[PDB]
Amino acid sequence: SPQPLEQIKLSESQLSGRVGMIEMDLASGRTLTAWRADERFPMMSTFKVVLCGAVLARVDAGDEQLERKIHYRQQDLVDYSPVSEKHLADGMTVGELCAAAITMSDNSAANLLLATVGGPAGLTAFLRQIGDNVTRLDRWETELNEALPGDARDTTTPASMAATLRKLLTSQRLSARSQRQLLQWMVDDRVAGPLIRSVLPAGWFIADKTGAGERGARGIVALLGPNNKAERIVVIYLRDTPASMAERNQQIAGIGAALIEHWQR
Amino acid sequence: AGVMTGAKFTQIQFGMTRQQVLDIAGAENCETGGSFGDSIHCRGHAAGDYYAYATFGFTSAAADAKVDSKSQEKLLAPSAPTLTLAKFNQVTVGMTRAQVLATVGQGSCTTWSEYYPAYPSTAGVTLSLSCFDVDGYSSTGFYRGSAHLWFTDGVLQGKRQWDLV
Repeated sequence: SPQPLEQIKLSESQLSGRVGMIEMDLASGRTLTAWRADERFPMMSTFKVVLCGAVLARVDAGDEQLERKIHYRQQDLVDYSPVSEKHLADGMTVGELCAAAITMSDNSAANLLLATVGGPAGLTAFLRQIGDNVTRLDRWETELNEALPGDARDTTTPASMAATLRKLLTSQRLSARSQRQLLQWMVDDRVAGPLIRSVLPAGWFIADKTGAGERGARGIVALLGPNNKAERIVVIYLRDTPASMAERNQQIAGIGAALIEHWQR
Repeated sequence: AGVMTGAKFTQIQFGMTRQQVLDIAGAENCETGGSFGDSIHCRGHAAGDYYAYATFGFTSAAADAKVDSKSQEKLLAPSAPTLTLAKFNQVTVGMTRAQVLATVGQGSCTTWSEYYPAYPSTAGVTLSLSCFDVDGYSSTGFYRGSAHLWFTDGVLQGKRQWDLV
């Protein structure tokens, strides 16, 4: 029932937390609704869309191949690595690593990919190259999820993340094939059930990437729209709340539900 | 019934068939193929941006293949975690498993993965442990003081720590 900004104010009051949100038209890039859009939030695993954007940019340039096999070792394995731990003996291709990082939030996969683009500094340089002067990655998995209050490391803003996603998915920067691949990985996200997908009406398109961190941090970036076609980018981040995971998920789903209910209002 | 759990993980054994694994885990919790090849991967409760989980590997793709690998995250808690930075600094590559546990504390670790690549021989057995300081472990979120210690043939090959003391 409540309007999106009303729902956000209710959520902040109920969580004692801070929400950041942008709703952006995909075609035009116009900002339609905004809240705390210029405040920093930990990206958590949502950074992995940018990471695989950087990988695909290397593919387009002939400097990388999705079929290239990467072999790795126990030293490379960190927590939250279900796919990369399974494939320890045989390795994974670059494309398999991006699928695991995006669809399953596989943390070691993301670290292996980060090495290919010059680490957190290399990824931040890519962001600057595409005209994002705000978003920054500073640490590797799993430290980047620490979400210490006031820490600028490993943060974005809802405005910068929305613009960057639009750039990666629709601008001329990535090839048509690369844009389709990055979007496909997001369509195939497996860990986003409790968020916008839980309130998405029948017949709508969704492609998304989620993140979870310490100190209540939680987030989602998404493209969604009616008639099975993407229409808008929605970014929702939460930080600084002691609430449970169930509560955090329910609140993000509720903000998504308000955006959906008031889609044309 | 329920989701994948520590108790189910402990009841599943090396040398079991795929059907035995499924019957214990609960088939609705499990998947194979795709990203998991011929292994069986079973979800527990939500945790962080994924789930607690187990992954069981098999000697081959054959119907009668046996479990030769067990891996888990966040299904098992350390019994008495007492690791510190100082204790971690005392651990050395080349230590036996017994020496390592005596250094980090006997209740500090859980088994992340254990694999017998020459099953039924123990030759080349690999073991990966996660070890925790007093409040480092979490079954639902992120660790706050942990180490990864890994072994081949019962001898420590490497160690890494995060957030100790």
